[PDB]
Amino acid sequence: TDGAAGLVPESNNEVMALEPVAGAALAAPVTGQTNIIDPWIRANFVQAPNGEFTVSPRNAPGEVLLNLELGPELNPYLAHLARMYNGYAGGMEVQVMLAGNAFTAGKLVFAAVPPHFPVENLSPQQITMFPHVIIDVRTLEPVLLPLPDVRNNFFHYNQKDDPKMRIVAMLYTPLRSNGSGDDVFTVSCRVLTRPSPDFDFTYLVPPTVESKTKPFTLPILTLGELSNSRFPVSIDQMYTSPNEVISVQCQNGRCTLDGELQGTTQLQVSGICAFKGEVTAHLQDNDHLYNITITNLNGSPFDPSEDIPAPLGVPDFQGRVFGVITQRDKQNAAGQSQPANRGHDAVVPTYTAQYTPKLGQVQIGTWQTDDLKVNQPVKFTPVGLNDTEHFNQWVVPRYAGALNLNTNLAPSVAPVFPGERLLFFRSYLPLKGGYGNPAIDCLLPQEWVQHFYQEAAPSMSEVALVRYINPDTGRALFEAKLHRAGFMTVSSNTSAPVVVPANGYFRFDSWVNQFYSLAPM
Amino acid sequence: VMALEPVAGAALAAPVTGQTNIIDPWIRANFVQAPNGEFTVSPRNAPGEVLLNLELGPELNPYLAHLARMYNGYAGGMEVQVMLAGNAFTAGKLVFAAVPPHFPVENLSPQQITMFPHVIIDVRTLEPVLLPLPDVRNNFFHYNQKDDPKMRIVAMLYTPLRSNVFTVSCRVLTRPSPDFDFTYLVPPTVESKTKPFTLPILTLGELSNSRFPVSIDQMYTSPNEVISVQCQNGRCTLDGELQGTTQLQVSGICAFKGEVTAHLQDNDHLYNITITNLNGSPFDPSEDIPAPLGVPDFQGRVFGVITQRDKQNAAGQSQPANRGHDAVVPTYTAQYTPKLGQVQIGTWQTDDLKVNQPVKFTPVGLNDTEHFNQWVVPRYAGALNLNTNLAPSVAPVFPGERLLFFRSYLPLKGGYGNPAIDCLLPQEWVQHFYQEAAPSMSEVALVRYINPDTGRALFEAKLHRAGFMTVSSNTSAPVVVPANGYFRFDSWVNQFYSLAPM
Amino acid sequence: VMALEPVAGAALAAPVTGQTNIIDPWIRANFVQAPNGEFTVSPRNAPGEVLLNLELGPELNPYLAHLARMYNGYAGGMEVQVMLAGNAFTAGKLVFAAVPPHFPVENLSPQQITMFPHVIIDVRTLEPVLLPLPDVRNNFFHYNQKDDPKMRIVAMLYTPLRSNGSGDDVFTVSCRVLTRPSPDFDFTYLVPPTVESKTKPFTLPILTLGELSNSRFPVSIDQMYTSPNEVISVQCQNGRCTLDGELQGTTQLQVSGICAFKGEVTAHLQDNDHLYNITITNLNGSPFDPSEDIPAPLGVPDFQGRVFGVITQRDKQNAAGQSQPANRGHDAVVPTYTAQYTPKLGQVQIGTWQTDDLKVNQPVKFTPVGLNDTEHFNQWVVPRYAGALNLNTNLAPSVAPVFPGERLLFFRSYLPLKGGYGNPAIDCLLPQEWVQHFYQEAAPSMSEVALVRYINPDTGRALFEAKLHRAGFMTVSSNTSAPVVVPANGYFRFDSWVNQFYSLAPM
Amino acid sequence: TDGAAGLVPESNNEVMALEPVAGAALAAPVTGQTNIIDPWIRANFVQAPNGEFTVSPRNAPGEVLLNLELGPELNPYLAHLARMYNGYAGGMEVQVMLAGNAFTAGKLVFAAVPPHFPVENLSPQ
Ligand SMILES: [Zn+2]
Ligand SMILES: [Zn+2]
Ligand SMILES: [Zn+2]
Repeated sequence: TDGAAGLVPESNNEVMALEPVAGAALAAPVTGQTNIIDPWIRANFVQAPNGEFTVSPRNAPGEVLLNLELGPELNPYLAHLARMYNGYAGGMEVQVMLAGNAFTAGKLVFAAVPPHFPVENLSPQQITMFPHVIIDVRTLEPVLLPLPDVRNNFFHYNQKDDPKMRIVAMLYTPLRSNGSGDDVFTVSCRVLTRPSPDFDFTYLVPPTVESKTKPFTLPILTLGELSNSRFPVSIDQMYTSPNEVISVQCQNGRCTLDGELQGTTQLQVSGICAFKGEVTAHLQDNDHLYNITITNLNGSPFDPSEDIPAPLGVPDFQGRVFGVITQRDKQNAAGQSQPANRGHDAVVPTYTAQYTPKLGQVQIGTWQTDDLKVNQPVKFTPVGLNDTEHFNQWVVPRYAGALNLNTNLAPSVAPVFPGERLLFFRSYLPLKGGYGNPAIDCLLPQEWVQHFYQEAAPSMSEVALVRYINPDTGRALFEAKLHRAGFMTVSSNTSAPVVVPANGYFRFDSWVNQFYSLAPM
Repeated sequence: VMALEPVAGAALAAPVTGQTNIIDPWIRANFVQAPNGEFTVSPRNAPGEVLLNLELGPELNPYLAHLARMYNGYAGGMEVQVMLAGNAFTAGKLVFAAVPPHFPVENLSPQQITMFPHVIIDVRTLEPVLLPLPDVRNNFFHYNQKDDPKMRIVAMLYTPLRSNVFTVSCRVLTRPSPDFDFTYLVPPTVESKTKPFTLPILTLGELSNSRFPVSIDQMYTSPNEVISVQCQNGRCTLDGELQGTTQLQVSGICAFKGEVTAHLQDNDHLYNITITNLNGSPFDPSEDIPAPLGVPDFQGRVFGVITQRDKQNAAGQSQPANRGHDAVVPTYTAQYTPKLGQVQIGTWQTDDLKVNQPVKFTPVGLNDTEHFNQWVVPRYAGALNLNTNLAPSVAPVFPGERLLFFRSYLPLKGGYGNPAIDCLLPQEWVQHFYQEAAPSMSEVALVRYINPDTGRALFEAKLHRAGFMTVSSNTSAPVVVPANGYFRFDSWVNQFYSLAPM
Repeated sequence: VMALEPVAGAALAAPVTGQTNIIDPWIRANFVQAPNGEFTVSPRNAPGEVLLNLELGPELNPYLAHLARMYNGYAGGMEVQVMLAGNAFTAGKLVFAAVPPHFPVENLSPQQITMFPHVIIDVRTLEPVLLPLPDVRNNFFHYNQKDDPKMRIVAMLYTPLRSNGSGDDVFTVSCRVLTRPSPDFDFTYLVPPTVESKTKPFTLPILTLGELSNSRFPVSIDQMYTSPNEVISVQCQNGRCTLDGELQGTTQLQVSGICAFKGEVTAHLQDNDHLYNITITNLNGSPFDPSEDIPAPLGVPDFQGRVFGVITQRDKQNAAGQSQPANRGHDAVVPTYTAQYTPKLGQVQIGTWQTDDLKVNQPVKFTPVGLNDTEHFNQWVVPRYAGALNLNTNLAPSVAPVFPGERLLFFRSYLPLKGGYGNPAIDCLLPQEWVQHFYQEAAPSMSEVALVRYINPDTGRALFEAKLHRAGFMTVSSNTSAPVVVPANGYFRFDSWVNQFYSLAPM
Repeated sequence: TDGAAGLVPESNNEVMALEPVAGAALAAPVTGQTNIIDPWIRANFVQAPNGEFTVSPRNAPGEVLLNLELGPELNPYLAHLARMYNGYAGGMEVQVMLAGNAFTAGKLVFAAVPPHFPVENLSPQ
């Protein structure tokens, strides 16, 4: 009050033109129990899981900075309480703290959008056709907004087929500043929620049984415990994307945060860059080549009319993968009816016309060792690459050879905010011979893929804001954006190994959108 | 029929707390089954053994166990009811008593348990009986982190129970007394000591072996001459403690890395190697470990590939050179001493290795089945040294039970055979137990293998606190299952629970 | 304000205690600065950084910490006052939360600290704010002996600092925390003063660098020397004693007992040099039980090398001179890297250059001087105390600086030789006088790290600061390895107990 | 008042917790004359001979910036008057003007130390 010298506006005197809407007392004669809530949660403002957003000079006017659907997932206490109830009815109370510096100048607009109205293409003047309020970014005392639960039935259920009343923020001015120094004056804003007096839960169910109420969590695993999801080795370091790479497409190690596997991704660590089949041919060139009818990795025949580009776990890059193939006979030739065994080196070229794993054929090679039976089962175990000839890790091989197209591919991913590049997890691979130091970068570790598949929690936004925490210092090193497609982006200008301690971990902070300005590394 | 004084709740602790919260009144309506409310009574039991031991807490109710992850303390009592399931031919009686906080219950006679507040019931009954469990204490309230003793319910057989094989199934259902309340709101799901125990929902085609880096293909019951095992990779309690040479990464099992420091000559060129840790740290043999985490823990001849990348880039002018060849690590011989810090290898008639250059091992399988006995832990310091800091040996104690394994088949290089590596837990279970690290409310858990389409449980086993599973079977055979089955945590039991025959 | 209900104090404990004591009313008014109550907020910080982590108790107020050594117990809360130093052309916010006793505060999110009783204050606030720190417990009062956890109060950066700088230095908000007792704080029961342990405060002796001495060899201290780049984790066996006064390894109390042994002679051989195998007892005269939990008898050397010294012999029976026994004393060398130096088994072998004058079966006494030569001189290798056929058991743990950018701080002392070329030195962690003072005082450690400062006596200002750990070693925040150039008549002064997250000023 | 735009604190509202101490009227029955002082010197603030000190960014926190012993040499008029008297009894009144710029930020602490207490090694707490 007295600390600010009269340089900023102290309070906002403007209301939304909304009517008092009924809550859960309307739903009383048709529901079952009408449970209650602890009175400390009712009367204290707590930061929402959609809490953080920033206004920056990189933002253009007319961008949607905030889009809050009504629910019990707007409060971190109600989000834990709502996992043992069946439904709800009622509104919330939202508080926005946006007290910026005294040298900046900008304005924001908040509006109330009805249930079945589309929000995807609002102009800056269409948002003034709703009950709205205009707030500048220098106000000291925080503003209060309603969220009144307009509906046409008695209460809601935990199903996803009823649209609800939203609040929508938009940038309304360019956020200029007339400070004398060239210093960062980017405004940091917070959103704090508490339930209305007319809010209640409905009906006690078993806890943590229903979907639609599971929360998103990250596992606490350090960088030394992570594993690569494109090759069966361990993760060495993190490494930013070069200026030539702007979008990637790599069918292994891909999973959305909702828990959907895409491309040829699977869950087993041992099944990456590996296959299993039956030798059907013999080719006598300078080197020895064989044809293998591959199956799935569990022991079932591979149907080519499945909705996948390849059998799950095949190599997804151009190169020459080096490994060891082994044989075990289906019959019993000798030794108390024990089968005999052979195991030799191999090489799988994936850029040629003989690597068509969607059709069913994978052709390998062994150098000058033609000791391999026909019509016996085989298994491939990858070690690395034999040479860096024709090694490009960002080109997808043709899974049906030439004269065909790849189908059901996972989509490409790229950053969109200005000044941001991709953040990879880099492991260095062994070679058989030659000069090189190759590397394979993955989007996600394999443990995160398994965790996202087991939890199957929904996503309340498109981007999640994480931070890299050093546990021996207790101070955050950098922050990043975890996208719903399953990739991370950072705000940097170089391409270099990120030098961090290897016993640090990522911590989930908040849900943001695609206009959040990251802090520069 | 009991008679005790009325005992206060958390309203006594009002002037020394912060918030004075309340609770949902609809939780006091239904009786909900306890998370450790399963026990059986059989005519193989005798009066004198304690069949049930329930300590008072918020974990006796699945709604209070969910609410207790956002609060800090509690005080108050709970109400208990018990159901039995027996026909008219059973003939016995069973007694339930209320035992104070600091009383020793070790070898109580059945005629001494009647000197408490008690009830006695016939087994041929059809109605559930009620047990009041108050909260006697000499402090103001309880914390969720410190653990002082509390008031119990102790069950025991009272008459032999001659039944004219037939196992009576009993269940416990609890609900909170009206004087129960919590203390102080905290961030939810961040304290320990209130996290419930769960298993991952993963099918058998998604789990990998924890002793050799390959996949699991079938379950197996232990043979008759194998009565106790002691392995080092894959040892983990249900609390999250990693014992032995156990780590979390799948890609590092039976693997190591270091420097080539010496050279010997024989039929096959040899190459002595000084090893380090897998993360890249110098190994100190003054730690309390058997050996470097992840080294092989059985006696055999491990066949793999050794790769070498140089440390200077002189050849080629921008990048360093690369050498990769096969290897054998014999773990039964005299020069396999990873505790001391040296592991010797062998390549057949191939000499292209360079000394003082960093290397790496990648296991593929074995090559020869001679000296392959997978239940001997090798001498990690050679001779003239006892193995220190080993993981304890595990063995069933109930009559008729044997070990359930997770079998996986290994690739050989040459010769004849079909070897098999058996493990206790999969690697994903070890990972889950390390991340969640929920406490153990008892010593033995109870799981069931479930067909997920119909919901029917196919068989059941006993998952112990030490990290192993035992079934009740008479033969040694593969377990035949549907393709999408998994395990599910059911209850916490004691050592007197009789399993259904497999 | 923080949503907290009133909590009872020492008036709750009235019908279960016997004396009804009061204190001075002037202490209940003055605001005294907390011992670790200061922090600065910088533009480099990120949201979610913990800044205070204070805790309730009589150790906040140095008047109550002096009165607490007369009484038997206490109960009650305090009043906290937070001041800031900013101006009107700034932006940023802080949060102050109230954490219960048994709740672990370990890397909390900035969202998760809003789920406590909290206030959110801007960095522009002109007036100092007042927070309550109540005494939540599940008993009637606390005892001065039995320690139990108490309610903490935690500060955290909520929103980063936005300001424009002045020049080559950026703006910085500095904060101070002051406390005073609540009107319901009180003590319980008058006892004799300074009798009970657990109330004794930790101090350091006022001895300068010229008056102290080495703890791994009986030589005086020469200088201070930061650890090299290839030295990251040491493990010695002499000079090891925790701040609570527990002697670890083979550490004893006497200065003259370092690298010294005593016992009888049993054997004689002469392959080249004279050998004289020697059985050993303790340094007081008791037979050494080899099954003791100690790694070796207390005061044997703890490094590889060839310790050159003088061995004397005084025989039991009186041969001549009217019942006065005879004497002899020569030079010898004990090598510690060979397979003959087994003090855990009970045998130490010496070596004498061509002097066959040492009678067997008469007791001896070794007095070390220096080294034989710099051959096999590795001062950071623990010798095999049982030779071969056994490994070293029950040692002291290894110590290492875990903070990014910190090195160990040693006490360097040079050493004489018998012959040859070199300038060797023995580095120790703590002096012997610090070990003796910590053993005699036995004051408890309130935290895991203590903060000390080197003091120049004529100006009274600090030259550098270091972190004294509970295990008995010091670390400084320096990036080189060089002798520390300070005046020789300086000493250290104990400042406060800090956390494991205190960043030292760069040296 | 109005020239500073509300950018700086205008006044300090804090006292030291000291009691009223007697002066030279206590010493009357044992002394000789009890002389007096010109009333213009009594009611006007004059700069002390220890008058000037600065706070700078070169200063470390915890430095003693000011140490005033009681005497008649704290006033330039009393220091000239005191050269013809034998003794004194009583206190003084000190005024510190420290009105700095509106962009700076710092704090000072002033304390009252008894007669026979050592001041050479005070910590900030
Ligand atoms: Zn061929
Ligand atoms: Zn050779
Ligand atoms: Zn001799």
